[PDB]
Amino acid sequence: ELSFGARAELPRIHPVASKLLRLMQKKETNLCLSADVSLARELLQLADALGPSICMLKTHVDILNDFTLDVMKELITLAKCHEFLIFENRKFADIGNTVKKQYEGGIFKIASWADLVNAHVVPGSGVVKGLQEVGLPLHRGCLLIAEMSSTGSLATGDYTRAAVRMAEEHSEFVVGFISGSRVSMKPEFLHLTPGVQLEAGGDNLGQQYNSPQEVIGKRGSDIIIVGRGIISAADRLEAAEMYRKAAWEAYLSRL
Amino acid sequence: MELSFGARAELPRIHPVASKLLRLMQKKETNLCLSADVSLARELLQLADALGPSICMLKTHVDILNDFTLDVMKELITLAKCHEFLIFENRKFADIGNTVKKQYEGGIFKIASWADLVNAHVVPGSGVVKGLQEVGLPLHRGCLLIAEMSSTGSLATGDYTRAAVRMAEEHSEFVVGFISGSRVSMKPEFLHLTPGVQLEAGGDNLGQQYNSPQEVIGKRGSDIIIVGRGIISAADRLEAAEMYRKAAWEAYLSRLG
Ligand SMILES: O=C(O)c1cc(=O)[nH]c(=O)n1[C@@H]1O[C@H](COP(=O)(O)O)[C@@H](O)[C@H]1O
Ligand SMILES: O=C(O)c1cc(=O)[nH]c(=O)n1[C@@H]1O[C@H](COP(=O)(O)O)[C@@H](O)[C@H]1O
Repeated sequence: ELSFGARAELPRIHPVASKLLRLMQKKETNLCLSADVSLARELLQLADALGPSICMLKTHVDILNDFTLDVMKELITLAKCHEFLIFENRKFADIGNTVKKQYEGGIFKIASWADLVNAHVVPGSGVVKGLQEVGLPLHRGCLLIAEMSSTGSLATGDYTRAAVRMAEEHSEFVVGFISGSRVSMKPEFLHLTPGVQLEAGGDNLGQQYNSPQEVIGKRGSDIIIVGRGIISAADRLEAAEMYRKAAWEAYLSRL
Repeated sequence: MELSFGARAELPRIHPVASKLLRLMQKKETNLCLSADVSLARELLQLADALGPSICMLKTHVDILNDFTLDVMKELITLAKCHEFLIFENRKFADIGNTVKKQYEGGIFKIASWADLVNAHVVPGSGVVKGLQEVGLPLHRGCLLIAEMSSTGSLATGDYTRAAVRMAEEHSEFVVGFISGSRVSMKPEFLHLTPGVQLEAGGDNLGQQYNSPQEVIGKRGSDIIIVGRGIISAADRLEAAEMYRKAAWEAYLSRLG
């Protein structure tokens, strides 16, 4: 088991992964905030106030009612100031020819501002080869969805193994996984885990929660992704700190 | 028994959106869905106007449309009503239920406001359908589940495809069919829509694989062909659409008997 700082220096490490691992060690946070808010002002307010506490901010551009590329310019400034990466939520999950345009184009131009994107592996490896065409020139990274947190997920067994092989064979662009646990034994890959709350439970639409201790400590993942656990709290600053402190200590303990 | 689209439109358990589709298919003799992955609204609208009479559906790619406004979608709706086709947005809904409802309803695009049909990947489990349904049900919208894919290395096989079929059958108030390479359900109320179709053999350099209208409709038992590059790359996109329409329509007539 290597520290985040050491992993950032691995020969085969991807630049985006290195930058992330560095800032994680520096700031003592392996917490990614999921900010699914409908107003640009809310997104920017949250990112400024919680920026110190997070390694990464998961955006949801598809639901921002007043998206503009200027908002993203401003977000990037915050990102650079507080030191966190930007991970857009959009689930790329089409054939390679189509995902390329989805990633680069349209009103959102996701590749022009997102350090990280995620893709589903269901279409086969063409999904990654397509993204890569746009992502590599722009010096970007990609996470593959190897497992999901929701009830009835089909991202199990051979599907998960297929995800891991895909990542390992496209390591110039793929830097990690969305998963519920460690799924790759190569320490160059990041594991990011959604479906995280301090308390037991779920939501009324299939979400299932596990704690930071369970996911980071017992299941060997690297980063927790938390949305409602923080956003719905009365004091969001305090919430983000509780989740950061939880995940960080689980990591240290594993070391 | 094989039934005509017109007959299927009258099936007891048929969804209103499926029935509207099936009836215009029969009336217009077309089971062709144009995939218009273009970056400009003028091209989209010009294609929708010129090919409108030849298609039963238009697959939009709003994420790629550089000059999207809701007013463009307003004009598309006009053309869809005039020429009689449904609007099917390509966006792959593939998140947990709570998240997909906002993606469908909201943001700048407000996809549920103008799309007759959406598609979802089934990998998140049935939550993905429940979330979409909370928005789309009152709007008489329908959902297609992605049961199989046309690309090399597709994981939508075996138990995965079966899970897709079961999910649709258990949510038939909202799920109206499949994206698939063949008939995957025996229930005639469900539509089968097949991408990866060109008149000529081949593929692309990023994993796409093609089969002909004759194969997919006639031998594999699908209902509708989805075609992008086969039409969009032609000099004459109207001529090309007519060729695909006649191919798919005759293939359907063949298995009808
Ligand atoms: O991409 C993800 O992180 C995602 C996949 C998954 O398997 N589970 C999952 O919860 N998500 C997303 O992670 C976030 C979890 O948010 P909360 O449940 O509010 O903490 C939401 O944006 C989900 O859409
Ligand atoms: O969502 C789809 O229809 C999709 C699934 C699939 O398995 N295969 C597939 O080709 N598609 C889409 O269908 C269209 C095919 O385009 P052409 O390959 O240009 O005919 C594109 O919009 C693809 O993204």
